[PDB]
Amino acid sequence: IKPGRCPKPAVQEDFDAARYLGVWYDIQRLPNKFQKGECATATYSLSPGVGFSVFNRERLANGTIKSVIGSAIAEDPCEPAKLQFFHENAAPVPYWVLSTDYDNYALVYSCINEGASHAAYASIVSRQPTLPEETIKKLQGTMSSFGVGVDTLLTTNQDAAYCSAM
Ligand SMILES: C=CC1=C(C)/C(=C/c2[nH]c(/C=C3N=C(/C=C4\NC(=O)C(C)=C4C=C)C(C)=C\3CCC(=O)O)c(CCC(=O)O)c2C)NC1=O
Repeated sequence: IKPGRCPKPAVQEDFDAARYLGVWYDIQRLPNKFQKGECATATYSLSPGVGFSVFNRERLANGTIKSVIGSAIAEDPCEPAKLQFFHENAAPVPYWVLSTDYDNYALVYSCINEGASHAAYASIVSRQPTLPEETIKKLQGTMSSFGVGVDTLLTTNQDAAYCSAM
C-alpha cells in the first residue's frame, strides 16, 4: 500500500513480556484497515509460550464497540521483542516492541513486505489514556529515524465523553 520495502529497526533489549502485560491505551497509530475507531486499548494476559494473549478493544463511531482476540508469540525465544500476532482467519503479522519502560510507554512496529511496496502498523501506547507530549516527540523521533511518516500519525481519542462506558 506504501511504496518501498520494510526497514529493520532496533527492538527493546532484555524485553520482559511479563512486565508488558496488563492494559495499554492507544495514543497514536498509523492509519489502517482494521482500526476505524477510537477509545482503543490493548490488554495482554498470560500465555503458555513466549508472549501473551491479546484483547484489542475500540469504540466505533456508531457507539457500538468491537473487539478482536489474538495471540502474540516470539518465534525466537532469544529475541523476545520480535513477536508474531496471530488472529482468527488471517496470516500472522509481525509485532515488534521497539522501546518500552513497562510502566508508562511502549513503541510497537510492524511491517509486511508487499512486492515493491509495504504495509505497516505503528503504535504509541501508554498505561493511561494520555502520555506526556514530550515522550510522544521522543518516540516520534525514533519512528522518523527509520522511515515512519510521523506526519501520517493519528492521535486516538481517549476522552471520557466519547469513551463513556469503558
Ligand atoms: C504494531 C502495531 C499493530 C499491529 C501488529 C496490529 C494488528 C491488528 N490489529 C487488529 C485490530 C485491532 N487492533 C486494535 C488496537 C491495537 N492493536 C495493537 O497491536 C496495539 C498496540 C493497539 C492499541 C492499543 C484494536 C482496538 C482492534 C480492533 C479493530 C476492529 O474493531 O476491527 C487486526 C485485525 C482486526 C480484525 O481481525 O478484525 C490486526 C491484524 N495493530 C497494530 O496497531
